[PDB]
Amino acid sequence: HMAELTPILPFLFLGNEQDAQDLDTMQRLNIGYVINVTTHLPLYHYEKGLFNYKRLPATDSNKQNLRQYFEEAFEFIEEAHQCGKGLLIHCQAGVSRSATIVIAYLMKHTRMTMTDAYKFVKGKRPIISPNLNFMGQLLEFEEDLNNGVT
Ligand SMILES: CC(C)(C)C(=O)CSc1ncc2c(n1)-c1cccnc1CC2
Repeated sequence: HMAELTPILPFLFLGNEQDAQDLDTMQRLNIGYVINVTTHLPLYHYEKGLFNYKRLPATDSNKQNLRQYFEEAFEFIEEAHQCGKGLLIHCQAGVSRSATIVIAYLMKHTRMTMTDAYKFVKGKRPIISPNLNFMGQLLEFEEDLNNGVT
């Protein structure tokens, strides 16, 4: 597999589970942190002691709450940021879970509207599968940011 570790920001990369298995590319991009946004995929390289792994144990379903993990993900992204290392956030094909988290990060920490952040991510990673539940959670999150509640 030819991994596509999509650079959203200089240190923030988006990919699927085949991308997350490409050890050589991950090391070449100075990635030091991995967020696995799934309940069931391996921490593929855990036993090599190369990356700081975090699991956000979410399914790609119409009932899954991802909003509950946003702040945890943001803190870990800021750790990689301040450490000068890259972070890969991934789930499965179509990246619905990991792209939602990236979009939320852009909204809160780079002052983007939800629509602009979605279009920004889709401009770099053209295939993003729909999850209407996650769309609604981004919309509630946008409303909360605009009301100063988060
Ligand atoms: C939530 C997630 C990122 C997994 C997706 O569902 C991607 S697919 C898709 N399809 C149609 C729309 C949107 N996303 C969408 C998302 C955010 C803001 N505005 C839109 C406009 C309609």
